[PDB]
Amino acid sequence: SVPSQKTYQGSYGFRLGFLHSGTAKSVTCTYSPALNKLFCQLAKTCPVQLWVDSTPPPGTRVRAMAIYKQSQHMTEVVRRCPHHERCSDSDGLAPPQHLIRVEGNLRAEYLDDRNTFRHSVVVPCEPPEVGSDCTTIHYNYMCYSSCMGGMNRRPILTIITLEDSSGNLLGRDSFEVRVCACPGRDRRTEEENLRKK
Ligand SMILES: Nc1cc(C(F)(F)F)cc(Br)c1N
Ligand SMILES: [Zn+2]
Repeated sequence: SVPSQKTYQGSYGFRLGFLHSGTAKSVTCTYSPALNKLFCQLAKTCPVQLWVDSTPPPGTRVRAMAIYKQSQHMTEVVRRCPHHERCSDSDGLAPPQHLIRVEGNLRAEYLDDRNTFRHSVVVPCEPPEVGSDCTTIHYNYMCYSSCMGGMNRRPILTIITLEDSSGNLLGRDSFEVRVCACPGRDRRTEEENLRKK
């Protein structure tokens, strides 16, 4: 009915990381630690770091799924709006209905859940690159938060789950997302609203 959003590092110490992109008017993606909220432009690269304390088993995967943040909307499937699901901006792999895409990974798989009808995109863990300390996945959000007939100004969360080869839970993290024209301005505004309040 409703996916859990409880943060869970699990045995491998799984958690997300975000770049420090700032809040200039020109910024296309920016993360607010105080709000735990990502602000991004439509269909632009959102780099999300995946951190672990130890390497999970071969066959481990990382899934992304959106849900509505407000409880009274949480049972509604988050999907692209009636305009964007029809605008033929297919990358050849993502179904046109899916809000969240993975960029530049030919091993990405897109799931329409047969029971819940929710959408998700999942990628397989690969051996850690030599010299690096984390891995980065690049997501795209394919509707504005404001899209009528879709998210319709309702806030969403992205839930990132670390899964074993059967789909069982190994780890979980999450963040709010606003897809908007001016992420820098909106992050500054919402952080100011938080400070005042
Ligand atoms: N090496 C690696 C580690 C992780 C983890 F989520 F475990 F951090 C996710 C991915 Br995708 C890769 N490729
Ligand atoms: Zn839309």
